[PDB]
Amino acid sequence: MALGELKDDDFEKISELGAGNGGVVFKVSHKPSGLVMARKLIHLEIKPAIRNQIIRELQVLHECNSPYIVGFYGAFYSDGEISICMEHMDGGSLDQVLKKAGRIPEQILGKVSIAVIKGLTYLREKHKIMHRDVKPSNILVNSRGEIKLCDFGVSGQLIDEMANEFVGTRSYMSPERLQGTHYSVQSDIWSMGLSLVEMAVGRYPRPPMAIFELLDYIVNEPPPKLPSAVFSLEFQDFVNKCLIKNPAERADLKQLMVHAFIKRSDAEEVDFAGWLCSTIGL
Ligand SMILES: Nc1ncnc2c1ncn2[C@@H]1O[C@H](COP(=O)(O)OP(=O)(O)CP(=O)(O)O)[C@@H](O)[C@H]1O
Ligand SMILES: NCC1(O)CN(C(=O)c2ccc(F)c(F)c2Nc2ccc(I)cc2F)C1
Ligand SMILES: [Mg+2]
Repeated sequence: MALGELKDDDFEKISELGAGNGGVVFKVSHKPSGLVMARKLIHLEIKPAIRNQIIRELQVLHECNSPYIVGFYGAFYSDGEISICMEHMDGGSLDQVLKKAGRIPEQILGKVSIAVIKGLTYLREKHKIMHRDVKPSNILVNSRGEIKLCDFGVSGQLIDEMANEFVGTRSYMSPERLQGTHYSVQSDIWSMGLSLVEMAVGRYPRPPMAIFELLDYIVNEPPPKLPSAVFSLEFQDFVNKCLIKNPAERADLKQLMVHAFIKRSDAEEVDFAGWLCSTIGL
């Protein structure tokens, strides 16, 4: 195989890229091959049987080949930590982008939407993987203006081991999934919807309120909306279609791929690489 034997000593740290909900991310050098990578270290306390079942499940990522999906190099265990090794995105994520930008403009978000719709389609049609955690920190970008999905639930055991340590981004869960309902394809679309609204307006799109209240609000109250004067009705409509509370009525990826917002967006000439670089100092 291309790399075959990944181990801690090969890798040399260039920078920490930061920490999330159970992992820390480094920009590495892979000394032997000359590859620049992102290496996510997820600390767990697990049997060596389950630690090897996770690593074997992860190897399915070798098969994920898409310009809309962050590329995988390998997965290994060393000194208390599972390593996921992946293509390095020099734009970081949209959540980082949003913190620097304040608000991400609708035209860039039409381009975000397309890549996401296409990433999710690929994962589902090729590999039968739902993402399970769509949110701006898991949408990555680079100086070539590429936009890619990371952190999707490839390994059912890493899912399992992840869940029964941490609660996660319950703020991103669909009403149905908060009511207990098992994960659905229709849940990734809800979260795509909410992600776009949040990047559009510059902040998590619900009234502020203690966490437990939020969860009941989501199931009980109606879904978020864009403000109607400062966004196109195309973008408005697109967003509302992803955020129907009934999963039977929510739009699917197919229907979303042909929406007027997307048709419009695709034909636009947006220099997102240029924007990103003036924006974040690349
Ligand atoms: N392939 C990659 N290239 C560059 N930066 C990356 C990267 N993957 C992750 N990062 C950055 O590292 C940081 C940590 O990622 P991580 O997935 O740990 O947390 P997060 O910020 O997405 C919350 P969560 O843990 O729920 O996903 C994030 O800022 C992310 O943007
Ligand atoms: N906060 C919860 C999360 O958002 C779920 N996270 C993961 O890192 C993750 C979880 C399950 C899984 F199978 C992975 F492969 C995961 N990682 C993963 C999946 C695909 C790629 I490419 C790169 C990756 F690191 C963080
Ligand atoms: Mg993440």
